[PDB]
Amino acid sequence: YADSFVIRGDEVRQIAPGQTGKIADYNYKLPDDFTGCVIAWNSNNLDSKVGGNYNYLYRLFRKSNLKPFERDISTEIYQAGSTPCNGVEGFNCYFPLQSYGFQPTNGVGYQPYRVVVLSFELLHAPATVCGPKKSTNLVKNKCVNFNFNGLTGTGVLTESNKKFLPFQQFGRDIADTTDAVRDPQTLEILDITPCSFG
Amino acid sequence: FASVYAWNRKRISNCVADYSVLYNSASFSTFKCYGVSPTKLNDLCFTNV
Amino acid sequence: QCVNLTTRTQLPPAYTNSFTRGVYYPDKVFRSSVLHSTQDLFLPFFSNVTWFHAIHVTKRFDNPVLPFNDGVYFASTEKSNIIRGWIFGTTLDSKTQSLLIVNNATNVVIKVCEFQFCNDPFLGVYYHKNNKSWMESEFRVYSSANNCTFEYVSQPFLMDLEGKQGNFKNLREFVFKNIDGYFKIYSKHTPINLVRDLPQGFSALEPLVDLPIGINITRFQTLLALHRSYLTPGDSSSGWTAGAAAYYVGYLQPRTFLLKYNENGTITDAVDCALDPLS
Ligand SMILES: *[C@@H]1O[C@H](CO)[C@@H](O[C@@H]2O[C@H](CO)[C@@H](O)[C@H](O)[C@H]2NC(C)=O)[C@H](O)[C@H]1NC(C)=O
Ligand SMILES: CCCCC/C=C\C/C=C\CCCCCCCC(=O)O
Ligand SMILES: *[C@@H]1O[C@H](CO)[C@@H](O)[C@H](O)[C@H]1NC(C)=O
Ligand SMILES: *[C@@H]1O[C@H](CO)[C@@H](O)[C@H](O)[C@H]1NC(C)=O
Ligand SMILES: *[C@@H]1O[C@H](CO)[C@@H](O)[C@H](O)[C@H]1NC(C)=O
Ligand SMILES: *[C@@H]1O[C@H](CO)[C@@H](O)[C@H](O)[C@H]1NC(C)=O
Ligand SMILES: *[C@@H]1O[C@H](CO)[C@@H](O)[C@H](O)[C@H]1NC(C)=O
Ligand SMILES: *[C@@H]1O[C@H](CO)[C@@H](O)[C@H](O)[C@H]1NC(C)=O
Ligand SMILES: *[C@@H]1O[C@H](CO)[C@@H](O)[C@H](O)[C@H]1NC(C)=O
Repeated sequence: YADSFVIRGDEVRQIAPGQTGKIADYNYKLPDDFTGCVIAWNSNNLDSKVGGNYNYLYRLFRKSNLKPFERDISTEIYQAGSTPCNGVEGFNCYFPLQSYGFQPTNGVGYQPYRVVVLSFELLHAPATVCGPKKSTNLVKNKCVNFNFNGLTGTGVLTESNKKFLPFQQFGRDIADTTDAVRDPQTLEILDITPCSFG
Repeated sequence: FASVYAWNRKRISNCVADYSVLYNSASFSTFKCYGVSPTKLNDLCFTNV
Repeated sequence: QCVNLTTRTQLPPAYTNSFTRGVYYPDKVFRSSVLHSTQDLFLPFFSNVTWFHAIHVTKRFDNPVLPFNDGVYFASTEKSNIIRGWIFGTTLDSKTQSLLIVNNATNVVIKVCEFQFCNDPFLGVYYHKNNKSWMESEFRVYSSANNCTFEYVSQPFLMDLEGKQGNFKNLREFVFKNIDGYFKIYSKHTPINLVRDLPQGFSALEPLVDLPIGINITRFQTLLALHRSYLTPGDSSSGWTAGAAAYYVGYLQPRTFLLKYNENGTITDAVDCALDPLS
C-alpha cells in the first residue's frame, strides 16, 4: 500500500514510529511494528501560489491521539472549554481543521513537502510485486542455492505430496525452518531437504 | 536570547507541562529527547527541570 | 425510505455455551503433524454467548446495537438466507465514518463512508403467488452516504431467497478483528441439520479478507431480511413476517491456545491453556 499526502517541511521528522507532535497525534500515526519505507521530497514548485495556497488542511484539535493507520475526517466543533458549543463555533469552541499557507517566499521549514509511505510484508504469504530479478529453470534432485520469492537458501528440491491451501506459500517444520515451498510459476509443491548429512 | 558563550539557564517548577499549546504558534525543526520516549512525556513527572 | 417497525413482542435475552468454537488459522504457513502454541485474540472455550432469533407465530426480529469490544465471533444458523451483513462504527449517525458489509440478492457490497443509518435497518423480500417467485424488494439501511473512502462490489450472482420449512441446514461462522486500520475477516461454512442451540464440534475458520478501512469501531449491528406477501396486510410497519433464523455473538480475548495439525495440514483440535489447571 502507498499512502500519500502533503505536509510542512518541519513536520517530515514526525513521519516515523514513536513520534509526538500534531501530525503524529491528530493526523497520521505510524505503527511501532512498521515495515516499509518513508519517502519525502520538496514540492515548493507545485503546491505554492504567490497569494498563498490554502487547499491543504490539517487537524489541530482532537480529544485523543489517533491509532496507527487510522483516519479522521470529521468536522465537528471542538469544545475546549467548559460549555457545550451546539455547533456554532463561538468562544472556547474551535473549528478543528486549519489551513497551511504555502507561499513561494517561505523559509524552507515552511515550504510544502510531498510524502509517500510504502507499507508491505516480507516472506510469509503469496506475493505479487517482486523486483527486477530474472528467473531460471527448476533443477530438482541436486544441491542448489535457491531464491523463491525472495527467500534464499541451500538444499535439494524434490517433488512433494503435501497440499497447500490457496492462501499458503511456505511450509515450516517444528524447528521453524522452511521445508516446503510452492513454485510461483508452476504452482507445484516442493520439499527442501538439507545437503550435509552423516 | 542569549549568546552561546554566555547561555542562559532558567529554573522551572510548580506547573503542568501541557506542551500541546505549542502546536499553533511554534514549529520546531529539531526535537530530540535522550533517556525518555517522546510518547511517554505526557504520563510522567519531572524532577529538577 | 426508512421505517420504525412495530408488532414486536417483549422477551429477556437468552444465553448459550460455546463448546470449543471459534478457532482460526493464525498465519499463512503450512504445518503438518504438529502441536503449535499460539497467542492471539481467541474466543475462550465454554464461553457464554448471546442468542438472538426471529420466529413469527410471537414475532421476534432481533437486531440491537451490540458492542464490538476487541473482536467478535459471530455464528448464524439458517435455512433461508435471513442474515445479510453488518454495519460497524461508533456513532452510526453521519458525524463519523462507518463500514457496511451487505449481501443484496445479486452482489456483495463493502463500503466505508459516512452513512446516516436508521433505527431499524433491514432488507425485504416480497412473495407473489400469481408470479411464481420470491423477489428482493426493499433495501432500507441508510438515508445518505457523503464522503466515501473505500468501496468494493463483487461479481453479480443471484441468491435463492426462497423460504424453506425444514430445519436449520447451514451454519456460517465469522471472526471480525480490527487492528492497525485493518478489518480482518475469517470465515467458515458448514452443513448441519439442527433445530436450535448452536451445536458442538470443531472446525477452524480460514482467512477471508483484510480490508484497509482505517476507522474506529466500537459498536455494530446485524442486517436481517423481511418477508412480505399477500398475508401481511399491515401498512408498511405492521405488515411483515419474520422468517426463521438464529445468530450468536461472543467476544474475543487474548489467550494462548495449543493447536493440533494432522498430517494433511488441518487444525483438528485445540487446548485453551487458561481454562482449567488440567488444561
Ligand atoms: C508463466 O509463463 C510460462 C511461460 O513463460 C507459462 O508456461 C506455459 O504453461 C502452459 C501450461 O498451460 C504450457 O502449455 C506452455 O508450454 C508453457 N510455456 C512455456 C514457455 O513453458 C505459464 O503458464 C505462465 N504462468 C501461468 C500462471 O500461466
Ligand atoms: C519551561 C518549558 C516547559 C518545561 C517542561 C519540562 C518537561 C516537558 C517535556 C517535554 C516538553 C517538550 C516540549 C516540546 C514539544 C514539541 C512537540 C513537537 O512538535 O514534537
Ligand atoms: C473511538 O470512538 C470512541 C467513541 O466513544 C472514542 O471515545 C474513542 O476515543 C475513539 N478511539 C480513539 C483511539 O480515540
Ligand atoms: C423512530 O423512533 C425514534 C425514537 O426512538 C425517533 O427519534 C425517530 O424520529 C423515529 N423515526 C421514524 C421514521 O419514525
Ligand atoms: C451468562 O451470564 C448471565 C449474566 O447474568 C447469567 O445470568 C447466565 O446464567 C450466564 N450463562 C451461563 C451459561 O453461565
Ligand atoms: C446492490 O447494492 C449495490 C450498492 O450500490 C448496487 O450497486 C447494486 O446494483 C445493488 N444490486 C442490484 C441488483 O442492483
Ligand atoms: C412478477 O410479478 C410481479 C407483480 O406481481 C412483478 O413486480 C415482478 O416484476 C414479476 N417478475 C417476473 C420475473 O415476472
Ligand atoms: C464531506 O462533506 C462535507 C460537506 O458536504 C465537505 O465539507 C467535506 O469537504 C467532505 N469531505 C471531503 C474529504 O471532501
Ligand atoms: C487426509 O486425512 C484424512 C484423515 O484424517 C483422510 O481421510 C484423507 O484421505 C486425507 N486426505 C488425503 C487423501 O490427502
